[PDB]
Amino acid sequence: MFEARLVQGSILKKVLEALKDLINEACWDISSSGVNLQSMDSSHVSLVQLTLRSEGFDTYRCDRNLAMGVNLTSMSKILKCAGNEDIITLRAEDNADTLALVFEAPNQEKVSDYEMKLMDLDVEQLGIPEQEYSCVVKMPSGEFARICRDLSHIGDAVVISCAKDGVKFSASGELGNGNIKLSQTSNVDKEEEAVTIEMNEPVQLTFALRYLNFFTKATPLSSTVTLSMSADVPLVVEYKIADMGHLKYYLAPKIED
Amino acid sequence: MFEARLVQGSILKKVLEALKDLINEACWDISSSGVNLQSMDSSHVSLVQLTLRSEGFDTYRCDRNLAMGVNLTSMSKILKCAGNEDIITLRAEDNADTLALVFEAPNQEKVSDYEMKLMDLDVEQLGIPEQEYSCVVKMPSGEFARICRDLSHIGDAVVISCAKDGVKFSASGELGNGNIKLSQTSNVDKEEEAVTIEMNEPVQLTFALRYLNFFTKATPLSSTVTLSMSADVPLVVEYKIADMGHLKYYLAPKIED
Amino acid sequence: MFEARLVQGSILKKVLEALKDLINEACWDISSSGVNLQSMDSSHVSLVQLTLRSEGFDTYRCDRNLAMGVNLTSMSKILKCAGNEDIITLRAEDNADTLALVFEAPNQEKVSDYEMKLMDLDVEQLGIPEQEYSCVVKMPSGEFARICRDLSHIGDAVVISCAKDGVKFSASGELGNGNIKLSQTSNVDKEEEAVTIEMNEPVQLTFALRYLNFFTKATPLSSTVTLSMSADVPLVVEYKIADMGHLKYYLAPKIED
Amino acid sequence: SAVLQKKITDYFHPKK
Amino acid sequence: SAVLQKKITDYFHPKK
Amino acid sequence: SAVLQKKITDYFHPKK
Repeated sequence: MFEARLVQGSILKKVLEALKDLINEACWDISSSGVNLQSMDSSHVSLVQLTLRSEGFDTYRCDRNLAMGVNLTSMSKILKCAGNEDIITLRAEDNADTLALVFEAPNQEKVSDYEMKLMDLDVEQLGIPEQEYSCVVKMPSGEFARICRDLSHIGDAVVISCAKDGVKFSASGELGNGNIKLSQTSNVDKEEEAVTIEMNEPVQLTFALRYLNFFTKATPLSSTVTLSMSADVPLVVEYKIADMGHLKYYLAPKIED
Repeated sequence: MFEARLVQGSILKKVLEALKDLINEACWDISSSGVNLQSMDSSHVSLVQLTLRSEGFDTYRCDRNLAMGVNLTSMSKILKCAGNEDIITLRAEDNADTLALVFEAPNQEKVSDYEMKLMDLDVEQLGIPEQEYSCVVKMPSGEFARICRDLSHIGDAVVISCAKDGVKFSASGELGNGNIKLSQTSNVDKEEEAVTIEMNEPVQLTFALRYLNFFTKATPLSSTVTLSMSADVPLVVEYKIADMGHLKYYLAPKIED
Repeated sequence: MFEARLVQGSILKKVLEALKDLINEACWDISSSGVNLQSMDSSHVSLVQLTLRSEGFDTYRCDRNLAMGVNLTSMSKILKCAGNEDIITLRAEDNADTLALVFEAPNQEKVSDYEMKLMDLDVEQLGIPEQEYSCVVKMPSGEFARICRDLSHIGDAVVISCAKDGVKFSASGELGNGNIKLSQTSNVDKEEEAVTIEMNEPVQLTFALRYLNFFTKATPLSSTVTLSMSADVPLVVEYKIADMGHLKYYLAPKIED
Repeated sequence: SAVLQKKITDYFHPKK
Repeated sequence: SAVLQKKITDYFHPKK
Repeated sequence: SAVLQKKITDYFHPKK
């Protein structure tokens, strides 16, 4: 018997939008420590991991661990019937091939009850060696998404390069070429819309912008985003879900060596 | 000769926005009492009914009764050339084939002068019989439109059931089922967002959301809508136009088998 | 070596946006006297003409006259990567089959630097006699834009009647016809918003709305537009570029046999 | 619950 | 009435 | 072009 309520159900809406276009089915692992999701897209180029921990919820309860397999498009369609002010409760029996989503207006006598049919999944967790990255660029989220969307119009691939003083995104195509140079905010120390870099090692790598512009569906979740990069390893784009945990997109580089 | 001057031109603009998608052509019956219009849609499943009282125009003149056959797409494209603050003047000769529209900006300075070709049709006016409804729900028109849009994510029929306590909108489909319930207010504050119910007995019927979402294109005409229901009769969606009349949608139920 | 710089980067965005729909490629004529562009649309019915005085720029250097061929759609996509408050700097060598655009953020550390392949294409200037027009109409640009969009829905020509009293715009079609009348404003004499006509002779000419609604893509550039009309010569549609120069659209009339 | 769509003309009839 | 599109080249000739 | 796209599987493997 699983029950999770959020007074601020906006977050659930945002997650599903951040996900629905990159992946279409995924298995939501529920346990008493909270909610966990790891699924790959159709071309196994990108991987997403979602952690919402139990303490973030206003009400959490998980008698027996669950792996519920969820059509994410179905789920987003339902979640678009919730208001941003709505209080959202998730409920599912031990077995039950169904998930209930309940949405209540804080401040009106309106209550919505949706029963989402689940699906038989069984994915198989990949394992994510946890490690140190040559570069970690923390910047504003709107900005990263502006950069990804603009350079799309130049080319199909972006080359991201990092040293101690800033990062640069480059791209090429029929049109021409272009480079955007972002520099470490020297204001910093206690600033909000900054750019800060943990370079240990110059990196320079190359990713498809298609997947990057899927990741920036996550923008509404946090004012700020981080890119972790190292020589021969997928890139991590991370959005912190204030007070609950995080969404991490992982992306396999383009390479010829 | 016929001449009707309307100071709040917006009203006419929004009225035609609310008809043009559902009906393409209809007869505007002009009499001394004012303006009426009744048409079914192509599929004979819905019918519309428009009353604009003569009083509601700032001037009104109808030497002889008139049945103007009008393409409501045409009349729309014309009225899109009027602004919301424009004083609008309808004018037609007695045995005419064209209908003059005149839009005059309150600024003076601009005056527009359009002339719309009319069109023969024959239409039997349907008699709508006096009838008592078991449940009449008065609610915010925004909310009604939100529910109809939302549930048409789920399924393509809504079961509306009304009672002492509240009115519930419910649909079902492949992905599973939804259930919005609106509780007859509770406190006392007036305003929109008030749900209020005049109930004689409870009712439950089933209608096709496809058609209710056409009806909700009248939402701009009023902030409140009434639903009138009785078993095995057409439901009535009424949008009152302030100090002019009202716009009524009738929708035939879906009956068990 | 050519370099110009424009701190109101947005001007250059708008001008491109103003061009890209009407004509496909043109040659920018760079000189010590500033930046110039003249070209006809796909067909030879309309001609556009762009004048950008050097002193207008915040930074201007031109060592040799330069005729840059440019795919304007390509240039558009590039300028689409530039903020409305970015400082845009254009720069090109004496040959270069490249042009270089540099966008630097106002409040920020982001600098974007692009390079555009240049087409080769030769085209000779048409000579546009200096001339005095019968009727010159200064009027708000948004108005002129609504008029041409509204009337375009009634017909695909418009007849512009110009007289001391004011200016009239008329079209007709299958559904009806229409007449929009704009009186000369005197009142007290206030604001850019207003219509003043400078008549010598009345003029009644016919022009194609298809092409005027391309011209109005420039409306962002100026709150005011002047139409200069004479019998049996092209109409000019003039948008002034913030005391730096102007975009002028010339349009061939259509007359009877 | 529903199955067959009814028609406006099954309830409202021409006025003469 | 009537009407046919003239062309800019009917009015402005090239700067020869 | 310039390279080729790796998969995420060439880097992350089934859970020990």
